[PDB]
Amino acid sequence: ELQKSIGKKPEPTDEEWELIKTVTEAHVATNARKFLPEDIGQVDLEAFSHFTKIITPAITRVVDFAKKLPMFCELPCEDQIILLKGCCMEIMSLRAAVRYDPESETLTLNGEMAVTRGQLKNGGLGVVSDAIFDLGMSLSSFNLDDTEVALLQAVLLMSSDRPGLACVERIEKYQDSFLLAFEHYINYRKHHVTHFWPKLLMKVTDLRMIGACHASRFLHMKVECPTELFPPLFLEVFE
Ligand SMILES: Oc1ccc(Oc2c(Br)cc(CC(O)O)cc2Br)cc1C(O)NCCc1ccccc1
Repeated sequence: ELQKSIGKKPEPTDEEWELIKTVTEAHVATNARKFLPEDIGQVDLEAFSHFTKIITPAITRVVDFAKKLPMFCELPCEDQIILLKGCCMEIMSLRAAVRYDPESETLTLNGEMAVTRGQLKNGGLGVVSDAIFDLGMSLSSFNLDDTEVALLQAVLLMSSDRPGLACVERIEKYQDSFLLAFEHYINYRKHHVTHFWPKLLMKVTDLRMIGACHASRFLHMKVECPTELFPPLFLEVFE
């Protein structure tokens, strides 16, 4: 914070280089093409089908990342549950968004399937599609590596704001540790875009929205499409 007054812009402590070693390994371990015909999407029940055939593995990989982080494993059992449930979609939207490519204008879902904005949207996501795309478009320019996505993810995971969490103080603290190892890692990367870090923290807000905006969306679907249509893990994590 005095280093912050002098504009010293520090790079990570050795102790911190550990944290970066782990989240990037946890992340690369679990981050994983085929264009889904313009045929599908163009509620579409066939777009519905194709995107829920593949979401159960996506969710486990997001869990497998949290398992690989040891700060996560220090938490009581009902708290672990609660975090995973919160960021599950948040983490998931980012993971897709950074795999935008503007030539085709497609994301890559689950690391295989390549969807346009209308295709993802018509399978039941509505504006939650537009949010994940608009985002991936903006992150085109930020040029994130596995380590930054990893840390962003680890910031999302450790969100003491979740309803019914018990170990708030400790989780918050863990989070500040990722944010500090993250900001120091940005400093170290020297990105050519003024206020890179402020700009990047607003992506946390937008991802937080998407997750929310997806839960609401999921209530509009529960109405018309019965619960029977939904992969049992998806249900356990979004209900
Ligand atoms: O719910 C979803 C969540 C993610 C999704 O795309 C993905 C998938 Br699949 C996986 C991931 C993680 C990854 O890319 O590895 C991100 C994203 Br974005 C597609 C749907 C989807 O089309 N389901 C529609 C049924 C439904 C569910 C919730 C709300 C509204 C409608």
